[PDB]
Amino acid sequence: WLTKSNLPDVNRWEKVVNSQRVTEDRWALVEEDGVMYQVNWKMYCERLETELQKAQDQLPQYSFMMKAVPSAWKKLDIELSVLRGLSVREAMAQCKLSPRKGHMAVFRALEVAQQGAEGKGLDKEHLRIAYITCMPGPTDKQVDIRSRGYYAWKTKKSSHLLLTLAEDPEMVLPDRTAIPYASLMTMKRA
Amino acid sequence: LRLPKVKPGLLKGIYTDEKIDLRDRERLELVESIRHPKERDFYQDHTYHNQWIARDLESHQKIQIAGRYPYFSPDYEIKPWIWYPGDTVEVVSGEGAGQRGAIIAV
Amino acid sequence: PKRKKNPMQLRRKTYGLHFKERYLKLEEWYFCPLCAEPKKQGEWCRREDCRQIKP
Amino acid sequence: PKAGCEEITRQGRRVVLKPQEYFAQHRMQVWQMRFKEMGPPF
Amino acid sequence: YYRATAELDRLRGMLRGRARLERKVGLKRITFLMRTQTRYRVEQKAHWERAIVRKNVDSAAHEHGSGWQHLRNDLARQNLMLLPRTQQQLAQYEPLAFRAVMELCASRVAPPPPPMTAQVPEEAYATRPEDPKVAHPAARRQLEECVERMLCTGRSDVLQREGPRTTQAWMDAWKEYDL
Amino acid sequence: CISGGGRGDLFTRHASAFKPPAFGVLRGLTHSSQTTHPQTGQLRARKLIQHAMHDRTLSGSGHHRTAVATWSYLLPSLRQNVEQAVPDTLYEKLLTDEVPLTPAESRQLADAHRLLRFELQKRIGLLEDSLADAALPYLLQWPALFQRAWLRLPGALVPRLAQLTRHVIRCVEEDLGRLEHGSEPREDGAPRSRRQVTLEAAWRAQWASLLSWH
Amino acid sequence: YDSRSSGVHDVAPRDGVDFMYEGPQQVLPGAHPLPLFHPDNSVTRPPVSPYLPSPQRPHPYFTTELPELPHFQTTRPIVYTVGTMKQRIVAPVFDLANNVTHTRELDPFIFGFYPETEEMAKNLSYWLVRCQNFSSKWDYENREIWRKAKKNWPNTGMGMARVGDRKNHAHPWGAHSKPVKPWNLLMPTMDVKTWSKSNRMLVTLKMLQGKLQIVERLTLPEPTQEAYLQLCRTMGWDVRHKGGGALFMDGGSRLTPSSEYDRAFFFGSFFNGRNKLVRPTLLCDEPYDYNRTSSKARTKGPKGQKNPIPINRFNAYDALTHDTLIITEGALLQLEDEMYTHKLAMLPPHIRAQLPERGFLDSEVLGDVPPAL
Amino acid sequence: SGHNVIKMGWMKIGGSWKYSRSYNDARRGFAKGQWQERKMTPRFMLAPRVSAGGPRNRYEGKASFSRLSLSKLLWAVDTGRLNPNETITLYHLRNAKVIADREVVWPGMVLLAGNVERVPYPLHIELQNASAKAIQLLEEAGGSFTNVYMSHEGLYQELHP
RNA sequence: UUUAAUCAAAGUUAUUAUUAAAUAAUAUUGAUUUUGGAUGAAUUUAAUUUUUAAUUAUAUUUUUGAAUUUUAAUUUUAUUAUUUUGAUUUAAUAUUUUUAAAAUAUUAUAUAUUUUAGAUUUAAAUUUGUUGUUUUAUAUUU
RNA sequence: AGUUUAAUGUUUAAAUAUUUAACUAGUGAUGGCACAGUUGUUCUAUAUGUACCUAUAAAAAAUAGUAAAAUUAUUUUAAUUAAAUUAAUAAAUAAUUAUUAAACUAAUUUUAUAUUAAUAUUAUGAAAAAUUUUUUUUUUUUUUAAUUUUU
RNA sequence: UAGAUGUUUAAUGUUAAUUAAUUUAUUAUUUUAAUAUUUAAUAUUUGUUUAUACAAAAGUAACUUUUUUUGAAUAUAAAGAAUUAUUAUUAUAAAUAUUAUUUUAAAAAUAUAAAAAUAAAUUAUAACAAUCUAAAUAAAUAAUAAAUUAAAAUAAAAAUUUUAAAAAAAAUUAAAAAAUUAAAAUAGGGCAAGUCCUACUCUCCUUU
RNA sequence: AUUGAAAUAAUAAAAGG
Repeated sequence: WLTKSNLPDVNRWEKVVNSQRVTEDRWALVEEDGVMYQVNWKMYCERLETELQKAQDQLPQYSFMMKAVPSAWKKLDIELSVLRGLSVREAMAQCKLSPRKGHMAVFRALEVAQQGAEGKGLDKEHLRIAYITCMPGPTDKQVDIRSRGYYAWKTKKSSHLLLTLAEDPEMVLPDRTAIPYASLMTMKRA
Repeated sequence: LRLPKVKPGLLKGIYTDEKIDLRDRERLELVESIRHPKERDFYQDHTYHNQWIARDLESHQKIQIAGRYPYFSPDYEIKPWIWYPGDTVEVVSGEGAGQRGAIIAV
Repeated sequence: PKRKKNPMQLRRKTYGLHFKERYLKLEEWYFCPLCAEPKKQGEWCRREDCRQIKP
Repeated sequence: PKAGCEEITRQGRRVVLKPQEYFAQHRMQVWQMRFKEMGPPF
Repeated sequence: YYRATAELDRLRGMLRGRARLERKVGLKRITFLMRTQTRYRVEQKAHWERAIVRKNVDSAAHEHGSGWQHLRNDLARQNLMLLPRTQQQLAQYEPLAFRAVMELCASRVAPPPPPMTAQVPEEAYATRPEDPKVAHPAARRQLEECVERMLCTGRSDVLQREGPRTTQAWMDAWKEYDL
Repeated sequence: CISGGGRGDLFTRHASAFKPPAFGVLRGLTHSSQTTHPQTGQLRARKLIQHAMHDRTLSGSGHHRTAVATWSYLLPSLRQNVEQAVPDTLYEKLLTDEVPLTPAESRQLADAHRLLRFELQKRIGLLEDSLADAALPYLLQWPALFQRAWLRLPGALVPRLAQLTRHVIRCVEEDLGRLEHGSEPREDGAPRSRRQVTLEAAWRAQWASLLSWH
Repeated sequence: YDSRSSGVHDVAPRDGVDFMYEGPQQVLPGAHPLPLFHPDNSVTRPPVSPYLPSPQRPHPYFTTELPELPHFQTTRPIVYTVGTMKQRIVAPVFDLANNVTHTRELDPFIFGFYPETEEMAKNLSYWLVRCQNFSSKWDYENREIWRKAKKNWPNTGMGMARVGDRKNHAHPWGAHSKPVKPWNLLMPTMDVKTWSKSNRMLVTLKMLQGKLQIVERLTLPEPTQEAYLQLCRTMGWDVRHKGGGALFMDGGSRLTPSSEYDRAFFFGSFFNGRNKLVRPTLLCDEPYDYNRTSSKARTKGPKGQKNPIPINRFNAYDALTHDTLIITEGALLQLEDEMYTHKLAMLPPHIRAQLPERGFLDSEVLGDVPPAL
Repeated sequence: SGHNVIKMGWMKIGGSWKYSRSYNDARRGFAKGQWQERKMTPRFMLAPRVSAGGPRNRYEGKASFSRLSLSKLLWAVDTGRLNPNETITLYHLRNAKVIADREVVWPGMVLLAGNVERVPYPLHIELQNASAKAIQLLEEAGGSFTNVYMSHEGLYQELHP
């Protein structure tokens, strides 16, 4: 098969009428009141390419998949189940304190996927994580020279990090401004 | 040929609004720092085998490079050359089948 | 090993506390009233103020 | 052979028609002197 | 051979974490389950489910001082002809009808007499003369037997009983088509 | 999404979404008998199957789903349909000149004719609801659509397009009759009615422009 | 089976092509109470015949001299045999101007041999195997793989399988021990008995169906392809690639028979459609095979007859993939000549002894008759 | 499309092979040939062979004619293949297709009169060594017979004149 | 804010190709750049044996201990082979693949079909005094 | 600080490593050159000849003729299940199961009964004494169903 | 329900004579070569501090513009155990350069290593001390039919017992031990034949 | 009749305890 040669124009549809290779219009069996009437298959797809693309863009989210995060996925998942449900104000805050690389991976992605949403017209405050998944990614392979002439192949696994920041207005947050008491003996010196 | 084909992100299902590939060159400082300082990777500057040997390409690599530059075949031109600047020619098939316009360059 | 582990058995590892007390825990934090960044109580900045008084 | 590989890239031997056997091998000389088959067919 | 792996691959949806995932290990399971349903259905399901019923009609007989040990022998003595699943339907939905039975088998009522054999009528022997006009003596009685049994069944208003109102005239419905 | 568009969407899965015979059939297999005779089509052995299939569109059982039912979406959506399936080059030669375009462009005029009869038949039930809270800025393009599709503007759709088009017409003149004696829409933030003069004048202008057309 | 219990037909009609059932008073397209895979009426595959084939009239042709156009006789006198039709077969020959010049008897031996399927099968079964590229059916063997000769590992101490010199069909580089090379295959033999007899029962079926038509001449007035395609429009030979096409046995005119074609027609006979052109004979050469015992072990090509039937003869695959048969009257004479000495030796003695009386055995060599055309 | 498992019958492909041991022997062409019978010695080892050549050793020169029935001849002269006017020889028989050419090997033929008692028309035949009663039959009918016994090249120089 | 804890993964991914294999009787001093280099022996592969030469039968016969059949028409065409039709026809056809989707039964332990119970040798081969031998299989696709 | 041995190591820093254990005092020797597999060296160990002396390399067939192991196709339409055995001048059949075919009569209910031929198939293994429990391996779904009493 | 007394596949299936809904009956348990698990929350990695000589063969992943000679031509860095690994590859010349890689805040077994007693350096010592965490990063290995289990008692089969049966009541998790489970019908005596062995008088085809 | 022998100390394969 070759779309450049086995299908010259996808808007057409070649037939054989009276042993003549004729190429009529391509249609689709779209729906009606209870009948099925054929409409232009290039027009039927200009809607979906737009009515869907114009459906999503007016959905208060920011879908953002970062491919090839350099870490195994089985270890990356366990440290994304913590962030599931956390608000972005308290996910960038709890990724910046944990030690694991998987959190440094998310934070850098949760920043690029945070400023990108600003140019998309979403507030920085009421942003709240909605979906954050982990798919296995492409792998590398080091040779692992071992003893007695044996060897193996250390595979350096990577992963993908698909993330979507929903927006909820009524997202009220727990107080994190509260200075401890022992630190409020800042009265001394001031 | 059976079901409609729309933007590859809408009916496929994984709809992202901004895909980021980290294996690019621009994002090098973003990945080369994410990994630990304890993850040492040797051969940063020199390779092990001799790389100034001449080697072929991957199978899939030629397949891409043969379709881009097909005229490298012997006598790719059209055996008589009948198309010249200023000719009065109309298209026949493909995109916009049937428009008329004079050649300006060949 | 003596056999392979079915999935309901690799999840069995995640029931006990030694797994949840190593991965699935969130730290209490707060903004240093001066250093302006999140912090845990006890560990302090390097700034001569964030270090003389101990927010 | 899959499509093309070092086992088919190169060229081992090639094989041609097999010669037959003697047409009447199975009437071995050792019987043509011991016995004589008699009677009508069947 | 033929593992029936086409059919038994749709079933792999309703299995647990391993048989649902891997096609091989799912077949050895779903073909082990399906081979034991059909093994339990044709072999052991009867003798078990057939005793949860002889326990329900029995337990419903103890509430009347009798039991299956006695009820079983006297549902047959009276020719009642009730499947042992039917007696459980009555004991649970029509509790009175069951009780009504349990009173019958305990009653001293004569069970119906065994069905009779074939009796030769007297008229079979009664020597027939050389008379061609009149019918045989045995048919004039056997036919009467058939038309009485024909009218006793149902309450068919035979055209609001437009057919011969009495029997000796119904046997003469052959003269109705003579001129 | 199985069944495609329950109410809103145009897309569906009919006679071109096949039946895949080689896979572990996901759900609704209440009984194991459902391998040789799944007997879907039965309504109860179908709601079990149809629900757990390709997500009954919900974005994720709490994720944000789209607001398609409102006149603020359907009608500026229908703007882009005819503004694409009929580019202005067809609109100019139709609106200005009465001369025949060509057979080709007459097909592109009829190719989109029965493309309005689709997005209407799908999203008509939605149009009537948000008609209540529909706004005049959006109640004013409902006649301005069927022009670029070249249709004279004035159950089956015809019964319901009439009553709706009659329903909107009054609500437009009401508002236009509500404008001549217009109360104070904002005594604050814009107590001076600027941009409201020309924009609502051109409305009254462009409203009666289509009337002779329609 | 009976899986896929739903999702086949969308529950709605199409726009303007679906019709519900009115009732049993009207008739649908295609309906017929007989199982027909190629359903044809007298408009799509119109038989070129006087009558229409029927169970009443044994064949769609004249069985008696119609007196409004001259009557020609066959060249050789006709004797009826086992499979013959036992009735006259008078077939109106045509002219290149799409006319009916004269009517002519047809020899019952060739054109009236009632067909049988258990023999036209042997014609088709022979073709479907003879018409077959053998040299393409070439696969490698175990001993053409070019691998090491030694066992690729000591069979015992290694945690592997007991295998040596892995070049076998289990592996993605090996090949079948007994693979399919060309010379292993079969070119079946086919004698003159079962070739003629099969073929003569195919030009009869082509009559009983009514797709037979004798033509005076098949010459084009000029060697172009226009004169060919124009000759088919006037004479009515649907020869488009999809519609059923003609089969052209060619033998020149009645007075000028010629076993080879006409350079005018031959050159115009080439057109990418459902047209064929075959040699004007049904008999074929006697089958021989020299390499019968793999003696010449350098040979390529199937076992069996080394004298195969050439593709341009009349077979049973193009006897049916081309519906109309178009014989020329020159071709007729050659059929009656070459089959003559064949039908005579296929008679009982008591009947073969009456032929010298009925003018069957007038020997052009003993001068007892002027030489035949 | 089945496997003739011996002592078990036709079996499906993909079926059970547990009981096809001796079948995997027959396919490999490996022949035991009932050789476990060491105890009972066959007629093979105990059969004195006469005739260092053999019982019917067809050494070169052995005059073994191919039998031609006489009734096959008298059936081809009234069928009409043979013209009884002429001296019927081996050339006609081959050309009249009375007898095939695979029958004729040196020395040519032999005329045998079995289940034939009379020959009505006179007949003159050239064959190699007809039998006694075959001769007497032809001689009794007015016709005659001769014994044209000849070397090989005599047969060829005659059958292909 | 409460979640008692648990419980699920079904059925789709771009953008680029014309290569292999057999077949064809019309070439040929070794495939991978400029010898010696003193003007000379470097650069030598020759010899009557089934050999890059490749054989139309079933008889007879050597010890029947396995062996096996003769010009076909004599310079006539079974010949060692490719080309200004992607050479021709047949047969075969692939990654870089990089792609990826959802809260029903339990909650004091016996295994799927949701009335809650009941029901359980993993297969194949192997073992014909061991059916129950003591081998094999992680799974997926080819 | 060069010489015949013992623990650790146990895919080990090594496809033999570190320490333990048994004697000889370079005016005669680290390779120059040299040897080669139906055989070299040979201080004669059937030790060693490039990380398995079955040396390595190449090409090949007799090589499980060997309790070898595999041998791709559901829904079917005929049966049996341990039986056989004589080395060797003129005595009716080996037996099994299998494939393919064949014929009803002195010979009873108006019962019942798988006999014959052709071909395919011969290895499933007892030693003493005594002597002249039972029918199950295999089920189309709904019902139906006769073998239970303690010391 | 349903042909029948049960082991040699059903097909014009988008007519390999078709062109818009084929929704194609299709998959070999194991010997194949690719991927994916499980061992794996893992083993091993972890770089804050030492004492400097020259040749050759050895490589050439390799660059060079910058001073080779007063010779014309030529050439001036780099390894080998698979490695950037247990390592002064040392034929030679040598003697005061701080001349530039080693994480960790716990506990046991082990492993190295260590004050006191039944004239020498020794003991044994399985005794203090001393070194060897964890978490973070990185990640391999052999192994894998699966279980619905698996505590514990207790009888049942040419049998050796994997199961099954009665009777019980057996909870997660991490860690550490190895009691049980996953690595040969064998060791020792007493006999008899056989191969190995020697020896020739008589045996066979040796060739030299 | 047609090679004849040797605890041939060790191996192998058997039985027997």
